[PDB]
Amino acid sequence: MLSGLNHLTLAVSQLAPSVAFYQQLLGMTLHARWDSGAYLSCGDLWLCLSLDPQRRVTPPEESDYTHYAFSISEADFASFAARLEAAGVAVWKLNRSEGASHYFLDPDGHKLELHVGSLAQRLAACREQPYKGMVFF
Amino acid sequence: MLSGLNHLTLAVSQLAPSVAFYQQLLGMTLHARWDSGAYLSCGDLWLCLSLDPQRRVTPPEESDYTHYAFSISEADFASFAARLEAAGVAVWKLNRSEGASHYFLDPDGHKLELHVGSLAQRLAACREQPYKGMVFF
Ligand SMILES: *Sc1ncccc1C(=N)N
Ligand SMILES: [Mn+2]
Ligand SMILES: [Mn+2]
Repeated sequence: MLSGLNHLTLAVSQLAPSVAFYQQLLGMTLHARWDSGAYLSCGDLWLCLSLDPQRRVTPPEESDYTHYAFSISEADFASFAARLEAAGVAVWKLNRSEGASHYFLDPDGHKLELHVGSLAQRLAACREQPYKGMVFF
Repeated sequence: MLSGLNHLTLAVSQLAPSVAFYQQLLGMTLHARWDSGAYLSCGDLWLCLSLDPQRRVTPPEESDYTHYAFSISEADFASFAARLEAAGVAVWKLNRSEGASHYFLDPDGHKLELHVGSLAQRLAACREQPYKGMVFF
């Protein structure tokens, strides 16, 4: 029986700028770094950065919608999004925001998101404004 | 401040086989589906499948090391891996690292993993035999 996410591993092209991004800019906790990777945490999330020469810096128009969203509180959302824009972080665009969300890219073009709200909250909101063809179980 | 992972979204090329894989084969809970996506949960993981015409069915040799690991207990690991092998799920790597891991592909070539063990367990193993260049914080 699967019980949740154990870890998320991102391939990165250059280790030092990626550690800097996740630790200095996003505030994650750095536990360990070595010649080919790093271990960070963000609450319960175990994040591994893995140096991979096969990682390409990929423009958002030519990668698919696979993305990783991090939780932030309603009180902190706007000020955190503002700090990312002030730091020059690149954005990516989608037809429609998933509620209160900010979409941004990491140095290698991984698609990230800040989002306020849980699954239960999204289900309740979607009952009032459903996607086309939506069915609830 | 970020508090954890909010959700993981995977781009899929065909919704029905992806729902069958995550719900029926992997045992995740299906909460809602619509014409272009689905919401599932796996413990405290919120997984979104999003139908994306940009998604290519990608061979493992053509994608990088980015991958997503799910938690499972040691007691359940072998029988779960046997289930995947009976269903014909492809393996993209052999484990050679701390602890039990099984590395398998989704129908679109997303790289998945079953892993037993926590970050703390990994850090303790690394303190005993640190990787090349390893520094702890
Ligand atoms: S599912 C949903 N919930 C709340 C607001 C908008 C939407 C939507 N895009 N249908
Ligand atoms: Mn999202
Ligand atoms: Mn892994």
